[PDB]
Amino acid sequence: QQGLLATPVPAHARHLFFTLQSPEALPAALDALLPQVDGKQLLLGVGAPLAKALGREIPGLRPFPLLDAAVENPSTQHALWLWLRGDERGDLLLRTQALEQALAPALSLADSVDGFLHRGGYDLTGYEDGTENPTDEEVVQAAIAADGSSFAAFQLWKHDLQYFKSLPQADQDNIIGRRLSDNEKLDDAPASAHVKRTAQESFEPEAFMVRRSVSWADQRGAGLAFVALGKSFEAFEVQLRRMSGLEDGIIDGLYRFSRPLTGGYYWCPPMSETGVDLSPLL
Amino acid sequence: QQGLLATPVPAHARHLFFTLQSPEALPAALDALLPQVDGKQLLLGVGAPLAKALGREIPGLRPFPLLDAAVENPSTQHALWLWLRGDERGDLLLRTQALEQALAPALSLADSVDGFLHRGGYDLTGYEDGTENPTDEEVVQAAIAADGSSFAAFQLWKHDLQYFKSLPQADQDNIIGRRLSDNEKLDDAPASAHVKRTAQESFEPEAFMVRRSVSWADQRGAGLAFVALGKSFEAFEVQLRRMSGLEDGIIDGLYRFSRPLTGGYYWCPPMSETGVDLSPLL
Amino acid sequence: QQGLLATPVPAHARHLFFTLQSPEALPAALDALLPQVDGKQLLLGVGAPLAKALGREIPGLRPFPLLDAAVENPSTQHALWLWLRGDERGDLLLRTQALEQALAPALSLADSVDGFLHRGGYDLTGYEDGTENPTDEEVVQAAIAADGSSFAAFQLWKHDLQYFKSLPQADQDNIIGRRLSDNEKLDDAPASAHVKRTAQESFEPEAFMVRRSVSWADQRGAGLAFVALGKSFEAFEVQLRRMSGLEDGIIDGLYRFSRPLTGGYYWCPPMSETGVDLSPLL
Amino acid sequence: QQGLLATPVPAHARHLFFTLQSPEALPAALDALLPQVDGKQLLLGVGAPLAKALGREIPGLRPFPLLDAAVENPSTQHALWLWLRGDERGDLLLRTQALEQALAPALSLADSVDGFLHRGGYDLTGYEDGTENPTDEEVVQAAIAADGSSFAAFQLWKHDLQYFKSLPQADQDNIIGRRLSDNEKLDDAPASAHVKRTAQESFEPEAFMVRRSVSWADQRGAGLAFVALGKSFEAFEVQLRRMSGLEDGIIDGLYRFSRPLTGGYYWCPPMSETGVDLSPLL
Ligand code: HEM
Ligand code: HEM
Ligand code: HEM
Ligand code: HEM
Repeated sequence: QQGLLATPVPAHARHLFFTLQSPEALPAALDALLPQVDGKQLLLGVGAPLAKALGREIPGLRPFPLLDAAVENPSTQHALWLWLRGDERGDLLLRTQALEQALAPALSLADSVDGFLHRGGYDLTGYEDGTENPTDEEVVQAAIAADGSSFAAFQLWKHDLQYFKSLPQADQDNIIGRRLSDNEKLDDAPASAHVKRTAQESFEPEAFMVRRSVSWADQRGAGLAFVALGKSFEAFEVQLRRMSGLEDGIIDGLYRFSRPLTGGYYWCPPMSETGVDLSPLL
Repeated sequence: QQGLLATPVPAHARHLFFTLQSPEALPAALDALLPQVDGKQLLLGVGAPLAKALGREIPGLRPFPLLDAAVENPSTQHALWLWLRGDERGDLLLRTQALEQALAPALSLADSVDGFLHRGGYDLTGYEDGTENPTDEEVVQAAIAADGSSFAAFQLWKHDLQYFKSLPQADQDNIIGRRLSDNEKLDDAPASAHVKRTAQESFEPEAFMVRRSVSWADQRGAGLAFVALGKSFEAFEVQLRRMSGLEDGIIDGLYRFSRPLTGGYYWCPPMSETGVDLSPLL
Repeated sequence: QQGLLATPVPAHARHLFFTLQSPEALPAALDALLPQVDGKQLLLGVGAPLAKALGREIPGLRPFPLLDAAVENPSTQHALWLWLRGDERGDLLLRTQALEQALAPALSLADSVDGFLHRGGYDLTGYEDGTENPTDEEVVQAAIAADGSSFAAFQLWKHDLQYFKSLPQADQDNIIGRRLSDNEKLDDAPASAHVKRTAQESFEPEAFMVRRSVSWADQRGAGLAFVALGKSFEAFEVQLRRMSGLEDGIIDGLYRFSRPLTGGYYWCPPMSETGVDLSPLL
Repeated sequence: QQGLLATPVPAHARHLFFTLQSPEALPAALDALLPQVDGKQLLLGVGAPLAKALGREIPGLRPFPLLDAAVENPSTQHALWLWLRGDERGDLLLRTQALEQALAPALSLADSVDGFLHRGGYDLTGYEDGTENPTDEEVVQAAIAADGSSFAAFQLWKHDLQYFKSLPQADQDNIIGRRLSDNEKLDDAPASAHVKRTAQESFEPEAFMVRRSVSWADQRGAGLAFVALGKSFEAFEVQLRRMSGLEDGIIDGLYRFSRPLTGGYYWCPPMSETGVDLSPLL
């Protein structure tokens, strides 16, 4: 298993997404990338088109779903995902440039996210995200599968901070479901509150998930880079359909000030005694 | 019917895409937008989430499909599409700013494309696109349905012009399927050639489509804003699955230098005697 | 003389600015650029640092001035200026990419402007700019010097169209100095009106200038790409100091909704019988 | 005196630059800005156009100079400079948005720089900048004037890291003047080496300066946000003219891979017992 759960998470992150355009050059790119995948500073996630391009099908791996709902959750599935973690923001910028060159011409950089951990684990709106994460011994049970693989879901949410912060504090709390002044759950908030929509125990058959989100800021705006780890995509997909109003006509309140710009499913390979284990994909 | 087929197409275009975030303000936005939808200078297309948000389901309208293939065709379905056509590039920039304000706060601008018709109907690579479009009397038959509605598919393709133009002229012709020097079909080009993949008569049960694409240039790069009109999405979707290698393991050659950045299905409402006919959606 | 005065001006323009960073490669770049400088589709202007890097000083050529005033006129002097004119917007985008490669590594692209002529010669605010340009036989007298050279001043003004158009029509007319409804001069507009500040006959010793501005739109916003030709920079510099409030404490009204982002002086070489004449610079 | 010299410098910075466009609203903006200027987390610097707009002239304050040289040092003088320092990158992004709103409509944001201290005080090229800064007791003598004011010079340098790092390590060391492997001065490096050009003791009449630069990364690229404090601009201006080749025809080697994009002079007001002292400007 990689270090998708190590605490504390470094102060900065960098999410890279690549499109496979020259498959004949892929062996040369993998021979220079895999010796660097340590699982702690550089994490790897295989996307559905990369498995499909190699003809081998990975169990549980599939593209980001298409949700015919009243809210827009885009499916921007890419072939490869590189998760860079580190305290030095400049070192992550230098390494992503080195990774971008070593992967060409097989993989072209399709998306990049300059992430940072805001106030140890707070969203830019001030609300502490990650409060209801499973305990340190429940995390491995909920995020890791049998082989040691994890199935991660990424979503780049763009916030309208000027609009959300202009609303009264009661309206902001009813959207999140928690008080900003003390992080206490509003037990009588509307069912459209985010914590009401995503109450992990409210889903009768489904289980929990391990979130590893960070904040971001670009020319595209700012918001939260949502990361959800789990032994399968079932925990995340039942949540997103619940938030989108598919389980019942109630739409999550987050969609009033924030909307996801990207979305993808990526299978995180296990860590063997010799680097990252991509043997099932050969 | 709107003016989706009028010839000649103006020298400039502007494609606007909106996300519905404040549905309570939608009646105020529609009362200022619909009197402007003339069908010739301003065209309208309803997206699946907009029909789903109103509870009324439009026959044939559905989100952009998810294609589990070795190539990436993103599904960036939005709620509303505004197609602006005109010869004055500055007038289209002034009008999109006026449309952006009149639609707030019900609809927020999610995507915008500054389009232009390059050399009367040529792609930036120099290849004449639109040669095999149906004749002027076959267009209405292939693009318009029974009621007068059309089902359009939009895709923002980003070109790597520095890479495509660096290849030898024979390699460039084998990717397109036509000679650049005379627009003649290479009858012995690989089946992965774009004209070989999209031979409208090669699809045994399916029909044709009416393309109305234009070129674009942004900070995101440059390429082709692909527009495909038809009486249904069946003509376009069978083409894209063919290009993606789903019908047979042959992937279109366009994916070696170009990749789509967006993708959406939009139902174009008919034109009654009093403006645009959105009666089925009420 | 080049074609800096040809009427009508093409519907699109492209202004390229280069910084000289590898001077040892300059001879290789000039041998591929000068055979293309026709004066009509591709115009050239030498900047002060390029003349200073070659040790030869051109009479009249100097960097864009520094105006210690209450308004900001930046001095973004570059080494080389390429003025591309043409009706096909896509052809100008393809040619600037070819010019960018042929000039490397001697000259790196420092700035680029995608310009268009709005409504034949109107500013995005609707006001017709170029009404008081000298007549077709006075233009050569006011723009061309003895040898056939012209001294051009470039300024990239960024408009706040949302603010200017929100003001009442009387306030907008008092800023420009002309009525928007009929392009008639407001003889009792404040002296801070743009036409009052730039009345070419109000400058007692100075002469006129020939303007060749176009509109632009970028990720930086939109506005006017101001071009002022003349037999010397004296006509333009006395205007800008007048607008900045240096001649008298009255500041031009344009600075309330627009501000220049760049600024540079460039000497346009004459056209001999064999291409562009850069002989004085050798 | 403000906290322009406090050690250690926080891990992140944010430089904001404003243009005065609505001077009638300036009193309302100052009454909300000055109570926040603490000198440690929020620093303030007055530009020449702001002093000129108020009619009061500050001794020593003048716009960024115009250097007629073979290299381009732009003069992008603005009216107001806000220097935000803090360890939380997200808090600086939230505060710059609050400062941007409280300053409107008097001051519009003209430029913004998201800065970070790379590896405690290293440039993105790996070279330790700030080694030859004056000692902790020489800093106040070299940076602070009689009243407690400081005169700062800002320059946004954009690096070509892909080009500088492609050169051999000996070429990179000859440009900087120090070995990358041990930060030791190359006593026989060319006079065009940056440390050879900027040897603080080589300037016979002039003194030293206190640098407080940080690294940056934007859509414009990446590089160093150069900050030079001093009791006057004489120390910095004699350096820049030396680097530009004005003192002798030797041009600094930094201009081969990096070029400044902005440039401005700003007078830092002293700190009285009641906030920032802007009394001379009234
Ligand atoms: C803009 C996007 C998002 C924001 C601002 C956000 C913010 C928050 C906040 C502040 C909390 C409260 C912390 C806690 O109760 O532990 C929370 C809880 C949670 N969120 Fe999100 N979140 C976002 C996206 C998502 C998405 C898309 C999902 C799932 C598809 C998700 C899943 C969860 C879960 C499972 C919880 C735990 C709540 C509980 O167990 O009671 N989050 N989120
Ligand atoms: C970067 C994207 C694209 C480029 C550069 C491009 C370019 C071209 C060119 C140069 C032709 C030859 C003109 C002709 O034979 O009429 C052509 C034909 C055609 N294209 Fe595309 N195209 C693109 C995307 C698409 C897509 C995504 C589809 C369908 C899903 C499509 C459908 C067609 C069809 C139906 C034809 C007619 C070919 C025939 O009937 O023989 N195009 N395209
Ligand atoms: C945002 C920037 C600018 C805008 C929107 C603008 C717009 C206009 C307009 C609408 C006119 C009236 C047309 C006419 O009277 O011929 C005009 C006139 C003129 N402008 Fe500008 N202009 C700008 C910048 C400048 C600058 C910076 C200068 C000189 C330094 C300049 C020089 C002139 C001159 C000489 C005239 C002729 C007025 C006369 O002779 O009565 N323009 N401008
Ligand atoms: C891209 C821009 C720049 C880079 C990468 C850079 C980098 C460096 C480095 C690595 C050093 C060696 C550290 C040391 O000796 O203390 C240095 C020294 C120095 N730099 Fe820069 N610098 C830049 C811009 C400037 C500018 C524009 C100036 C002045 C106008 C300046 C003034 C100095 C001074 C005074 C020293 C001290 C050298 C000595 O006293 O021996 N720097 N710089």
